[PDB]
Amino acid sequence: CPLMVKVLDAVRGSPAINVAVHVFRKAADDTWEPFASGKTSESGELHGLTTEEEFVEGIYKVEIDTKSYWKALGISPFHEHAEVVFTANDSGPRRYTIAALLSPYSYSTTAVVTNP
Amino acid sequence: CPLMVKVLDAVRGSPAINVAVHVFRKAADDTWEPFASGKTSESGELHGLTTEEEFVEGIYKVEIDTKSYWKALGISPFHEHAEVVFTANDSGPRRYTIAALLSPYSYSTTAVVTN
Amino acid sequence: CPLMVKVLDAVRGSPAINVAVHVFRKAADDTWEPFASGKTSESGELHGLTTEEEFVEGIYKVEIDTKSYWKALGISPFHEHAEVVFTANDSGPRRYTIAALLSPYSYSTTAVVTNP
Amino acid sequence: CPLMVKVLDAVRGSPAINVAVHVFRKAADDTWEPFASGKTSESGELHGLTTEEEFVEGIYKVEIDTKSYWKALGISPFHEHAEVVFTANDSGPRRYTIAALLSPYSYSTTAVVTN
Repeated sequence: CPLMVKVLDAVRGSPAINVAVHVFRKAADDTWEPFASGKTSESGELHGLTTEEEFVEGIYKVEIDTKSYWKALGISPFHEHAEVVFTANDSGPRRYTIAALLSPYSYSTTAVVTNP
Repeated sequence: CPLMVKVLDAVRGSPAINVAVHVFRKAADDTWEPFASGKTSESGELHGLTTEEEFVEGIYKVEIDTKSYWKALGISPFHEHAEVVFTANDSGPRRYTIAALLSPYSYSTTAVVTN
Repeated sequence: CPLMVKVLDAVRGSPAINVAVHVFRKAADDTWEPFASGKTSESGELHGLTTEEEFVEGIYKVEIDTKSYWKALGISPFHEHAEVVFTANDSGPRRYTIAALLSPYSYSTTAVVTNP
Repeated sequence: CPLMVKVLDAVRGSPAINVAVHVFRKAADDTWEPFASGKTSESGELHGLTTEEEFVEGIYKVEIDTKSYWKALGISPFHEHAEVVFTANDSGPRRYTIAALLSPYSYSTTAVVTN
């Protein structure tokens, strides 16, 4: 699949499991249209979100529900979620892995982009 | 000023100067409404965004224009911008410092809430 | 293998390839004895550093040569290397993945520790 | 003070207070020799480590005792400490700020070199 998300927990040193992830694509009206969604696995990974055919060029938004994750763990986090916004496939099909590292009051996100 | 933003450049190891920052407050209509904005100083900081009496509880979004920042440096960036969405509560501490560390294909943000 | 290292390049959004990695283990004399070494692959990964039998409890140091990596790229980095020091296997055998994200003047490192 | 250290706590979203910091300078014997040390203040900062005339070019190691920091908070940490090794050059800018963001199983460090 061309879009993968990987989430890690910096407090426990483990993959962030069952984290809700919603992806949106900017429409002509500049509004965010639902594109795909899923939950991270036991390895903190989410695959099968889309296909090369469906994943056309556009501006995408990957919203990771970090809040529900921390609350489920008995922690009141700072952020509502982690949002990664980017232009995808504007120079041909690419493979994207959006990685996120979570902490109650902090998060980092990196993008690994390779050719198909 | 109960809300401050600090941005750093991880490629050049310096404060990220002249980065546009927009703050929004979630309205009852669930839409985002402009609240405050400015550009980071020579030290990569942005203060005087709001006042204690205007900064009421609610959900705020701090949008940092990282794409323009990198493009002015002649560097190809991945993200359109960096967005930090959070609920400001009177329960916890008073001052909110939103810090961001920038790289072309990566960014981290941390909140320092003190009294 | 019980010890894996993964390195990513935050400037190019790609795995950090051919990065030299040296691992050391603290001896009785508190000196660092060479334990294992390798280079990251095209996926920015390094496996086969050791075995569950050789990877006994102790204090280990994983030194990632970030300097040679950036210099080879025509960049004069700030750090000499990235050093991750930790106690391993003190409560039984564990699997460790030391992940590092590199930038010329910054790096972050996270540890993912799972059971065998 | 040409060398400053700033430490933040990513779990509690606050400055990391009272963290022991040791600085070392590489001697010709390749061994590490004590140079300066102290503990972060209430704002998580450590200044007055050295002076411009004592801070000559060379390889320095800034060792942050993160393990003790977490243990005092009753949190199990992964790292023994955080070590930042770098060469100080007169060529580039004057002031060196070593910033570190701490989490129990993760830490990031950034260098802000300014004039």
